[PDB]
Amino acid sequence: KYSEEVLDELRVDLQRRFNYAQGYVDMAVKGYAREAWEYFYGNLPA
Amino acid sequence: TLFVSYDQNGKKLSFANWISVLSPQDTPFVSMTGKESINQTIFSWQT
Amino acid sequence: VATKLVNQILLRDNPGYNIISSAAQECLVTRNSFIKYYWDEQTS
Amino acid sequence: EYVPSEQIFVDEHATSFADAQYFCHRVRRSKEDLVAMGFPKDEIEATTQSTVAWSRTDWRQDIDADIGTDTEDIASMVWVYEHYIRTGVLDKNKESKLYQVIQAGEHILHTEEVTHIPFVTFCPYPIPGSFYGQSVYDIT
Amino acid sequence: AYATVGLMMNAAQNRLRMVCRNIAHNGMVELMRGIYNLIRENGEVPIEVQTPRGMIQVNPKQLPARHNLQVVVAISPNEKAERAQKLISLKQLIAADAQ
Repeated sequence: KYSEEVLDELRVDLQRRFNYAQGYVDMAVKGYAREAWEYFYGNLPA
Repeated sequence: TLFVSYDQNGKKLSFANWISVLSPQDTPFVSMTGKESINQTIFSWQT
Repeated sequence: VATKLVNQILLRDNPGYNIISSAAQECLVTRNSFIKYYWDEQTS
Repeated sequence: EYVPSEQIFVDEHATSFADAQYFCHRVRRSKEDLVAMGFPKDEIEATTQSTVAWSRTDWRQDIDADIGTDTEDIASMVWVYEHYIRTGVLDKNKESKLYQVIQAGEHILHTEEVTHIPFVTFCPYPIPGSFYGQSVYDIT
Repeated sequence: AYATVGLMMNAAQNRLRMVCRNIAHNGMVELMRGIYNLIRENGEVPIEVQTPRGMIQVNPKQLPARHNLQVVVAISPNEKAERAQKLISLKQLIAADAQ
């Protein structure tokens, strides 16, 4: 269906987005989720 | 006497500023590298 | 009908107690958590 | 199915599933299903902060461990990027539709237009103007 | 529901009753609406009708819209008994009037 010339363009917009999404969600959420489990398990306080 | 009513041009308009420039500001990295938010001034990682 | 359907689907077919209990305990510490659904398409 | 919060990705301009312009889920899938959709003649196909954050919801486990069944086994499991994006796969002229899109490494398996994102979120103590809420951790 | 004595006026119980009401309206109802659409858009479904007693393949597309549908969640385990007592009360009533 969709031309390979469209799909090789789509791959660029799709990947770039993903790069920014990963960079955001790491600092905004997953950085806290990691320690929140180690607090819940009482591992974290040194 | 002598009413010409042709060259009044009383609009008395000022500057308009509908400019357009073509100074490139692409900066592909800002979109390609990624984005992270840190707290302190210095950061370190291990390898 | 709808009711029967959903319920059956969610509890009598899918492990809905595991789903709901996971999206609770595995949410309250992770800020948000997620549930997701599909049309499955299995063939023997 | 329940999806661990570790396997999801969203854009920073978003606040809700309606408003999201790009969203993705990392899924572990079988070579079988992929064979179902493309590239039969080859199946040798072979992000860490997700793997860490999930592996440390306990310690026993590790999601990137060697499960032991060799890669060639059609029954093997594989990570993929399922996406939901608002974009011009068409010409931008076209209304910006929302697509489901599925990829493996340098292959798109499938696309279709969809009205809606097939996911739900549970959240205590929500925050306005935002996607992600509070947590009992943030509070205690 | 327990105005007998368990009047529930604890800020501790209500700062909890908030969180479950969030999970209901942000979560659970959007899962149901999520399904009802997904189902309403694919496949062929039967229903064990009783009048003739036998699966009616109800074209699912024939179904209504969410527009028209209220959904409720967090049912009492015993709603059955109360519905039944409502019915028998309705029954005594309807019998009371011959019209």
